Amino acid sequence: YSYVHNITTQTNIDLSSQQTIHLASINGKGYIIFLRFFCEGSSACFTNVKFSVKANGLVLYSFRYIQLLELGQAIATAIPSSSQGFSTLLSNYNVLISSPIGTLPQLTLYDSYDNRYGAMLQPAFPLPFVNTLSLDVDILPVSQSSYDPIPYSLNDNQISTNAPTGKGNISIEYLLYNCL
Amino acid sequence: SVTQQVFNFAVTKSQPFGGYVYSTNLTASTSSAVTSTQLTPLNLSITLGQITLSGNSLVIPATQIWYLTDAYVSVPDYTNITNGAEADGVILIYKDGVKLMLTTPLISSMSISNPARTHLAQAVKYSPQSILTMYFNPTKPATASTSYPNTVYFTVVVVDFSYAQNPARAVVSANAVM
Amino acid sequence: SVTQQVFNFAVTKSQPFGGYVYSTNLTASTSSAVTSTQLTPLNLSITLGQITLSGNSLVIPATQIWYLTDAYVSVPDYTNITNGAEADGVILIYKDGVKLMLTTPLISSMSISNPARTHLAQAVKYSPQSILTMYFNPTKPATASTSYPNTVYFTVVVVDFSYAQNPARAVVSANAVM
Amino acid sequence: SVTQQVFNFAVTKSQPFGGYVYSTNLTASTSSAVTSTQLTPLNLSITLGQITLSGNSLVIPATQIWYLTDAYVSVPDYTNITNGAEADGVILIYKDGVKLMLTTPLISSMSISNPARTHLAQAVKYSPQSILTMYFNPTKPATASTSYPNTVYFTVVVVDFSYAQNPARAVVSANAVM
Amino acid sequence: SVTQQVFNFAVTKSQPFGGYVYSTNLTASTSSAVTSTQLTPLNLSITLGQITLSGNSLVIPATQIWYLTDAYVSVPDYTNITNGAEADGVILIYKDGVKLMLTTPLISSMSISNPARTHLAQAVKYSPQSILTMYFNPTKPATASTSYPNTVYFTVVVVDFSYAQNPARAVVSANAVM
Amino acid sequence: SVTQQVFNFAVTKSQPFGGYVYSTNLTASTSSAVTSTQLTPLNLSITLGQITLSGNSLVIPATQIWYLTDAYVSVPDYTNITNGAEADGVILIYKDGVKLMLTTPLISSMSISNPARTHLAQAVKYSPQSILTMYFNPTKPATASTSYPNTVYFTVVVVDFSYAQNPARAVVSANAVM
Amino acid sequence: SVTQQVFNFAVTKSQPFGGYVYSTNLTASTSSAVTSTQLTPLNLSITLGQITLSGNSLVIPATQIWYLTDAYVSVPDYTNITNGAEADGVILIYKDGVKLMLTTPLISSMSISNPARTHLAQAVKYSPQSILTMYFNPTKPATASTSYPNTVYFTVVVVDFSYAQNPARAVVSANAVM
Repeated sequence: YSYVHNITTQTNIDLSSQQTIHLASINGKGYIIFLRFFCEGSSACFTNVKFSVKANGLVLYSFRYIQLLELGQAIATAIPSSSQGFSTLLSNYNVLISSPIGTLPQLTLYDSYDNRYGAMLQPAFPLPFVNTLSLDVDILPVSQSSYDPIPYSLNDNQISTNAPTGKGNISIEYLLYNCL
Repeated sequence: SVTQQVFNFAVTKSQPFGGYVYSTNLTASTSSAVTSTQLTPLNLSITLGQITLSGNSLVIPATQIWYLTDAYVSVPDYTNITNGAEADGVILIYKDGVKLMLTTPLISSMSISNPARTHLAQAVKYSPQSILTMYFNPTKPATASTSYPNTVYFTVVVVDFSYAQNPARAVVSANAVM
Repeated sequence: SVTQQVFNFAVTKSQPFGGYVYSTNLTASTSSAVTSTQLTPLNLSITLGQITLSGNSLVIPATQIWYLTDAYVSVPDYTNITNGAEADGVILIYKDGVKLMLTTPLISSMSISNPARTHLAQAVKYSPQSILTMYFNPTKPATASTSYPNTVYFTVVVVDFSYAQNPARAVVSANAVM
Repeated sequence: SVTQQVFNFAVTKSQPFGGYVYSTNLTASTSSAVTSTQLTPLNLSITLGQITLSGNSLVIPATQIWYLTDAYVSVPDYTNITNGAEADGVILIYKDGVKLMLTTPLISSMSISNPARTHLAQAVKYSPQSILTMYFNPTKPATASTSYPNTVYFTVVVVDFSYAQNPARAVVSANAVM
Repeated sequence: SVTQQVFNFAVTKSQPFGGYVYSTNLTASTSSAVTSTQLTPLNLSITLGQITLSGNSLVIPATQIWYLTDAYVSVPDYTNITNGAEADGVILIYKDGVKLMLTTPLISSMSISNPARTHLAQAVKYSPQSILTMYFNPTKPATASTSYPNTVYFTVVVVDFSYAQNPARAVVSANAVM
Repeated sequence: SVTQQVFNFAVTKSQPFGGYVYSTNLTASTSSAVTSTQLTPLNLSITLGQITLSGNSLVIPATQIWYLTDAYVSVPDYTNITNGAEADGVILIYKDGVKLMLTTPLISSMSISNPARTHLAQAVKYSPQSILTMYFNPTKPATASTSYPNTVYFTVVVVDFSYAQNPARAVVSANAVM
Repeated sequence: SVTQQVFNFAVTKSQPFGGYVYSTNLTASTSSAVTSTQLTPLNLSITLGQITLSGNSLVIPATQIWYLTDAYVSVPDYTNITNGAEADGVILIYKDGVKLMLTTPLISSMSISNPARTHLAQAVKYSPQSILTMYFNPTKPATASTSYPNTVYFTVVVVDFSYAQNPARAVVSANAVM
């Protein structure tokens, strides 16, 4: 067996309507051990980019950053009732950091000033994958205003008409333990 | 100078299976005036059907075996490298994202006006689906004002198998012999 | 020494069947100031009996085997390319309109004023009667005013069987032996 | 082709034991405008996994075998030497701090633009972990104002064993034969 | 080395019959500043004894076999070509005035200073009595004032048989063999 | 390039009879600025005896076997050829005042600054007493005012036999095998 | 690639007896501005332990075998020769004082700034102790004021035996097989 540690990149991405980008692909059996997902560029990293991790064609993970914040996998907050919810959170705070993870991913880095976003993932036991492991990024522009974060299927391609846009660059770090 | 030996190695070995050998042009270009650290050039290949594979990290299609053989730098770049208008350095050639396979010897020495133009040591094989990635490691970076991005062209020999009797069941049997 | 290898290969293979092997200069001229998109070049070949086979999409005569071996660009073109008077780019070489066989690497870099001119990958053969069409795919087009057409000279080895005692079937019979 | 004989030697010997061969570029740069006496250049290689072995006296990793095959000097450095802006001299190549193994013939003479450039004398094998250090003994030092540091590139063919089955007994059985 | 294989073949084959193999230089000179159309260049061959067989259509005498091996152009000739001070074009090489065998690839391109100089296609054998003649077909002719004539150098291998015995029997036996 | 093979050939062959093999430098120089026609260069060879053999028509001494190998032309001569301050042309090499054995390829094109410096075809043997004489046949003679004489340096391999038991008997056995 | 052929030949024959093959630099310098006649240059070689063997006529140490394989002349010496600030000429290579081994062809013509500089004729071997001495026989002496002494660099392949089992008489066993 051997460790496989790598960083894959796409350095100039249009965050426009309905693109599908295939970042990296790994052959062979192994165990997922550590994952990190990063986006930089305009603020359109936060809402429009959906990360996906598949093993043998079967979907393991699929998420966004605003899905990780709005479904509570982020820094623990508590908002007074005389507010507008999350619209009062992202409008007032610039940088949000949160360290402890477990198996499900967490929004570890929110940086609206420097405009860097990131999430991490550490399984509590090594997650096996048999045939291939694939990493995908889907650009689906959806505004912050509604988005309906409670999921109803895996393949929900939801968009809006006044979503923010721009250019940005997307990186994924992974550490696996493959076979020979 | 290694292209003519790997070409006849492709025309002899692939023809019992059906083998359609041709050459295409690959372009690597780091954007926006590298001046400090290790940069990432944007790959760009041009295959048959007006298919422009772009961005980083090209994937070889499922019926082809590529061969990255040679490289050269044009004269309007080489007059800028010696004037310090763009960075010198080498280009690292990766296969499957972790394995480093070659290093291009000092792209100012790959100019088309050097009477001793340096070539590559050996051409690198790229099987069906396998990620090709490159990086630019600058030694003597750009110091002058109004700098320019780098551009280093390559040369790919493609061994196609789509026009045999079977596109999939035959390429995976010539991949073992080449 | 790539022309002399395929010339000497032809004059020992087509010699027991009778073959008049000679050299010919081919011209490929994209007309009237290519400025935006993909163009089509006017071919021009001057065979033995002073007849100039012209126009786009040359049909090869039925008793000959052609070998397109080299490519170069004259010096007054290279002054016009780098000064933006005529367009740069590559050249695609077909056969019967479907089979793509080469891509010439950036005709500004195939110039003869440089001492390390780049070459083709392999001398491309061409059977008895079979359509030869070319195309010009411009990158960084002509920018300055008072532009000029492009012209890229080739070099073709023509094996000829017309003066033997045998029809256009013995030409293709001694074609597949090669 | 002295690198191409080393490259053919490593891929035949280290292949039955399981073994990865590639080439990289090592950059030895004497710092800050040598004008008086013997100095020491800072070696800086870029190995496989994004790592940068910098500083004097590079120690080889415990799973890699190196081969110092060739050396040259870039053309903007050769312009500065003959104009007297940076120093000439020899470069001594040591192993384990004890053996003097080679002495490069006068680094102004090995510029890459000359086809009649004298190369390194012989390809030097460097075992797993063992000190590689270099010294720069100048003659005709730098005289002109606004002087520049020196930079001499080297070509290293690197054999790697990090993807074998049992790499403890894979290295020490392949290092003995090769 | 295309003259050396022809030379060693002539030395080996003509030795048992008695034969004197040596090498000379031939000068093809298109006089008086070609400006419009197809001209005829003056041949001048220097045999043993400052004979200088001059003028058009040199007849090979009945004891010798000539081998037109290589062709080049001088460096001020290349400079006057690329400045438009003398005309560019091709040179057609005939046997007995009817049979075309070779066309020189654009005599601007075969300058002796470039290492990437394109050679002649093949060494043309001229048997006993037989008429060598050449023609100069110009493309992009001379434009500047004070234009110069054209001069193209050839390298001939002459295999003489006059000193051996009765030279006619030796000539027919050697020309049957080689 | 041929001087290293005939040197090793002379060492291995003159050893069973006993003999020096070494090298010297032969200077041919046409006097006083040739502008018209066939001129005779003044040879000047100096051997180990500090004995100068000058003038035309040098005689090989009775215990030596010479070998004329290569030639070169220095840079202030080639600066004057390209300005027309001295003549171009070839140099004919005779033996015994009768035979003609080589014709050197265009003395401008073997200048030491041409990156494709051309060498001679094969080394010329010279037995005991024989007359080495040269003749300079100018093409493109000197046209500019204040012209300069020509100078072409040669390289001679000298096989002396003076230290054998009987040197006059040793050479006539070694001239047969060499 | 001539020094790398005798280097590889030395390590093949010193391998069964033990031997420490390495390359150094010998620097021959004529003192104080030669202007009239034949002078004597003072050799200066560098062996392992910072040992500077100076003075005329270096004596080979008792357990080493030397190989003089290369010579070159630096660029500030070549710009002083052509300016007439130091003398041109040749250099004689003597063994034991008695034998003449070589003569370097006209040291200005083996400068390193010329892309096709001339070479020596052979690598002269040197046994356990022999008196290696040199002599500089000048032509076209120093004419301009403020003249400079000559400096001509060499390259020695040194075969030490001092780290074998007995470097007194194992060195005389490998002297015969080489």
